[PDB]
Amino acid sequence: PVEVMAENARTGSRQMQALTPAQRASAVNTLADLLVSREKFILDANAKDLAEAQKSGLAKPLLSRLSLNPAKLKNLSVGLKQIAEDSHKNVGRVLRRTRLADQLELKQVTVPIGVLLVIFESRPDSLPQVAALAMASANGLLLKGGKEAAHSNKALMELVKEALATVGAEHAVSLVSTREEISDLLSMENHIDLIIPRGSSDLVRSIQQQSLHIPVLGHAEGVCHVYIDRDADLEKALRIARDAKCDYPAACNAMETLLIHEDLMSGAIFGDVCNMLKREGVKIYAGPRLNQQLTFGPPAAKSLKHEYGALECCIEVVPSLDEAINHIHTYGSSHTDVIVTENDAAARQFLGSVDSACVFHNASSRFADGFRFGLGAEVGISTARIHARGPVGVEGLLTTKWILEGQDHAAADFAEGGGRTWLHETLPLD
Amino acid sequence: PVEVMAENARTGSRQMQALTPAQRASAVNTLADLLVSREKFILDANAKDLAEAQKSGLAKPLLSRLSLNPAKLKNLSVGLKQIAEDSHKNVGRVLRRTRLADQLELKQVTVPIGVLLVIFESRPDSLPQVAALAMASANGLLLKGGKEAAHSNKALMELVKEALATVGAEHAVSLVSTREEISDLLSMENHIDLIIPRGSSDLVRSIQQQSLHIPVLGHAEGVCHVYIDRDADLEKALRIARDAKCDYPAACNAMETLLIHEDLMSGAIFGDVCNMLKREGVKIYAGPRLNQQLTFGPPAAKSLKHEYGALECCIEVVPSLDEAINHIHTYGSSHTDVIVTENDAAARQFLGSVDSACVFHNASSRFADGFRFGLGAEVGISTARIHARGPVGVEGLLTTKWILEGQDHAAADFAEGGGRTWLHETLPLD
Repeated sequence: PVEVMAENARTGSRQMQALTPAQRASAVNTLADLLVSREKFILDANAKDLAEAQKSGLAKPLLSRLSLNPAKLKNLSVGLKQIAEDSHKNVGRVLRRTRLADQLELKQVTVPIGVLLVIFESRPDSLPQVAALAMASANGLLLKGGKEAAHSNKALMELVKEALATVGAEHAVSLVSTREEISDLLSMENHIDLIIPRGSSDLVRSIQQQSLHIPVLGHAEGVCHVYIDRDADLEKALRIARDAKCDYPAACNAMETLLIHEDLMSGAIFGDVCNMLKREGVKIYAGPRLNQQLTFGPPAAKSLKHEYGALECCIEVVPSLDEAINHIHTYGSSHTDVIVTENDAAARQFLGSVDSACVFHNASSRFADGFRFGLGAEVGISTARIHARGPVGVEGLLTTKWILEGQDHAAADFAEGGGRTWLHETLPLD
Repeated sequence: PVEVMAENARTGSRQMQALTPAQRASAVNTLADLLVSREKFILDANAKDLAEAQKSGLAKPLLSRLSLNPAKLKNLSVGLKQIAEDSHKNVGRVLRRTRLADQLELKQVTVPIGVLLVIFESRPDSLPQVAALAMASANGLLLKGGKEAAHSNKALMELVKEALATVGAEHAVSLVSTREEISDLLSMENHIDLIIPRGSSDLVRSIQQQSLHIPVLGHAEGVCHVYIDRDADLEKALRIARDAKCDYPAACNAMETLLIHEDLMSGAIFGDVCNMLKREGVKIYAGPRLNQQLTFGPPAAKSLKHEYGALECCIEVVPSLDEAINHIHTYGSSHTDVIVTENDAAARQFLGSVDSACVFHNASSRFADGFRFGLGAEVGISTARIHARGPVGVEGLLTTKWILEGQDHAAADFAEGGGRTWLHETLPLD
């Protein structure tokens, strides 16, 4: 059925909960060994499914993305080994050690979350990565593919189930049928905790709209912003904008705006940046203030909160820093915002005023990739304002659970009737 | 209006965001000085509103709770001073310091959340506590009273606005009218972040049901459980159960069940515990297994997942530890579960198997009060499975915000084209 999936997943979570030292590490190690030693199967299956899906011709993104090569499998192998090696102290780690009275020691610890539900469009390289993340964060996990990558998905699922059955001995990983009336599966509760979308803009949008009363990690928009201050080296700003837009224009955190200090427009920097974008072939719009600025110029931007993905980038100009800050707050989706300058003052102003999910300074807006932060293998880009924000490592999958080991204590024994005191001496946390 | 409330609150949040060292501490200090020096006003106002609400006779809980005495104001004063003294490093604290390459140092920091919405039934002693929590966690804050405590609420709001206008100079605290079509205000979004209910079971229930697409802290049920193991001192279990149930039977974390090891039923402990509860006057039910156990016994429990609040407590009996664990998982709302014993083995079994919000061992289920954990002044009892679990201090009001201060770096400059490396050396976090 459908619900027995989630129930058995929860049972398997309770199962895996108690093996931490060197067991789940060896489990994900063996998953890597499977992924390197049994590559013929998934390879031929991906060949079959791509050849089949060619004739339907769904979309160039999907039909170009669901490919799979021995190089990508080598990449998955080394990534799984990485998770294995740096995933030794994720479950059971303590966060506090307090003493309240004689022989009563509080300590808050780490636990799984529960039954994660991963939702992605056909992308058969994710599946082992997210399964390794599950097995290293000890929580059970469901999955949900698409219409394509079906046979590849089933092959990889059999692979991960084999790799998991070695130690732990219980299969808490699953998969659901063709779209399984996604609204129905989503409306469920008491079973699943985190809808982790992974597909694309359309998918996360439909999710956040349909999902009611269940926490949904991930974002929906990627409207960056790149404020070029008045005390920034010119070619510096040039290369920053170039490397921000001209590397993965369809990515989730690529600049879809570029504000400029109105003072600096006098130094022909506008001409230079337009020349650069034109050399790179980008259809630029203009902003109402810039629209008013020059003679006839580029077309008028439809909406300032628009998302292009292709090679398009609005350009507006603001008088003062604080106006730029207000602009970013009003329009930007608080995802990823930068600033380039050589002044420390404006740097502190920005980095302490803006409320994005992550703010840079003279860096490039294409660093928010999780892997680059030295943050393991990231499982999403959280923009939600609770529990996770920016790139989420695996620690975006672990809550807390207060435990307490007294001897004989009681509740009102600490009132005037009983002679018990308070210390609150923070012990050395392990 | 209603929305301009939230917008101005957000502006005030951005305002207060940048004063941390000794300023907000002095602000909440001065709030305490107001609460101690201007007590006549709120006192007479509470007198008036209680005298008025007497004639309507709404409910004994409310009409007994909205009282207010100089002793309670002394309590609020010392609590606000406590928050002041231990609230010095809540905003701006760093959590990581990483180095990725030459002169590019990541660091994840602490921030407010946004526009908190506190919802409580008439309880005019909370208002200054939650306003102090706001002003010490730097985030703006709305409020929502009830039909009673109205004049008291307005008096205390004027008081807190005076105290806040000293430093910060912007009023980011508000209040809304009589129930303001709670569904309307709740349906809002893009403005408010945390519905923090504080009233009672009915209130949090109506909230969690009505609230769609907005994070809601707090719980809805308090079904504890007290498993008395087979190697526990008898009078120990006696006093543990007594102090668990017979201190605040209407509280949110008072035992509403008591499982016993079927082996220990042979030692007349059942007779003793029933005698104790009877001496304390508690209408006990029985559990299906206990129902089958004895001759005619106490009545049959209607539903095992019931909530009494008054002096009633089911009693069931389970054969083996693991069966007790499964029982707690199936029925209990994972709020607060204990275990009494003298065996270390079963202790580890329990404390590592059960997935409640907090698990004790030989302690009393009436410790989960926030204040007792050495956890400041608690703002709720989180049972939600994200961002907060168990008693939430003020740290349940602070997310993270990755910042990044490089010199000249770029995105594809770290591919094969540019000679830049990776270090990931975790610097000493401040």
